[PDB]
This record gives sequence, C-alpha cells and structure tokens, in this order.
Amino acid sequence: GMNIDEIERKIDEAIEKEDYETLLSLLNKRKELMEGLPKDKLSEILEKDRKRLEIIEKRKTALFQEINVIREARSSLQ
Amino acid sequence: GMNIDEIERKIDEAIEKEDYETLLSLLNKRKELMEGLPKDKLSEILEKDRKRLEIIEKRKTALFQEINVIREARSSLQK
Ligand SMILES: [Ca+2]
Repeated sequence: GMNIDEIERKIDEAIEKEDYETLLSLLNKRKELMEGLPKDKLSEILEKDRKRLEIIEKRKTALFQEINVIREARSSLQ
Repeated sequence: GMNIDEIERKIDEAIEKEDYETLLSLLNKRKELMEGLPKDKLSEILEKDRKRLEIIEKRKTALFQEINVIREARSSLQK
C-alpha cells in the first residue's frame, strides 16, 4: 500500500508529464484512502485539487487552440 | 523566393514537427505558385495533400482523445 503523501506526489508528477490516464488511476486509488483521513489533511488535498484542476484546464484550452490551427491547415489544404 | 519543390519539402517538415503555423504560412506561399504550375505538378501536389490531410486528421483525433481523458480526470477530481 502507498501512503496518501506518496500518491499525492505521483498525482502532481502525472499532471506535470501530462499523463492523464495514469492520473485517473491514481485518483481512483486515492479514492479508497479518502474516507479514513483526518479532516485537516482532507481539506488541504481538496484545496490542492482545485489548483491541479486549474493546471489541466489550461492544458485543455491549449489542446483546443492546437486543434483549431489544424482546422485552419485542413481548410488551407483543401 | 522559394520554388514549389522547396515549399513542398518544408511543408512535409512542418507536418512532422507539428508546426501548424509554419504549415499555414507555407500553404499561403504555395497558393501563389499554384496557378503557374504544369497540370502534372498540380496532380502530384493534390495527391500528396491527401496523405497530408490524413496525417493531421489522425493528430487532431489524438488531441481530442487527450481532451476526453482530461474531462474524465476533472470528474474524478471534482468529487
Ligand atoms: Ca500512462
């Protein structure tokens, strides 16, 4: 078993490497440990998750920008 | 400026490197030359363009897959 702090560290690593499938699995592993945490640690993990979500939402808007440039190229190839 | 052969080569280089802004620019430069080309070079270019469309469409689909997994991660984060 990995401890909460060790999964927390892999979660941020996954996010940085833009490895979202691995992130998914870590969050699902973390889901088991969530119910037996003290309230202060839980609240800091949830606060941290807001910041994590800000990171991937910026990555998502960048993917949409790159998709759109390919749409321009596609029109220009046609 | 550059001739058609050099542009076509840089175009394939831009596709490989995911440099779609440079592709756009190169395609604009090519569109000026298109009118003057022989019918044989035009058809060569149209054929290449098909394969090129396949490559960037495959890459656009890959990006959407990333977006789709990202949406799942958000859900799992938003509990
Ligand atoms: Ca992975």
